[PDB]
Amino acid sequence: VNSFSGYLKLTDNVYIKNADIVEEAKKVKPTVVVNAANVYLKHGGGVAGALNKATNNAMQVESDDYIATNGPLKVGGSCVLSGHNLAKHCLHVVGPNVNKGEDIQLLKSAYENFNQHEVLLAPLLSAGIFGADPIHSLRVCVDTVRTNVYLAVFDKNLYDKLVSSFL
Ligand SMILES: Cc1cc(Br)ccc1[C@@H](CC(=O)O)NC(=O)c1ncnc2[nH]ccc12
Repeated sequence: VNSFSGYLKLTDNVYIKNADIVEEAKKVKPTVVVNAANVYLKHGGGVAGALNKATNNAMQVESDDYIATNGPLKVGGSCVLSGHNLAKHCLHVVGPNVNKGEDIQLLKSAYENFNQHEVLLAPLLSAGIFGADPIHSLRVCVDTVRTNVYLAVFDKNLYDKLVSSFL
């Protein structure tokens, strides 16, 4: 039993809710919140910008130190950093950005990172400003993630389409 409330169940292990992931995180304080990161951990916009803003830029400060030490992530890769005031940990996951020409086959590799965590709050990877088809992102999620994932979809119109078209 967990504290995630109001989700629709899509599969044994995948759940979905129309919610602002920022407000959802501040409410549940999950062990892991997933960020839709880029390889430089520059949290300028989209979900990343919103999460970082909610941490008063502390996420960005921590991220800049991470990159200075370790260099950029791989597309499809991830790192675990602090969740600040939002969660215990933030799993920064880099889905392919279609508006950068990056291989969509990398989306499966990106979702595989979720399997290292028993329960996560997450956005749809490569969706939004990353330019991929969110219906496709949801299919890859369900077919790749085996751990318990609670998906927050900010756009109500998109949420209804995802639910109504889900096979
Ligand atoms: C823009 C974008 C970029 C990538 Br990459 C991946 C998903 C998205 C969209 C897709 C959607 O509408 O769900 N989501 C969010 O921006 C989002 N999701 C949940 N809580 C949030 N709070 C503030 C923003 C926010």
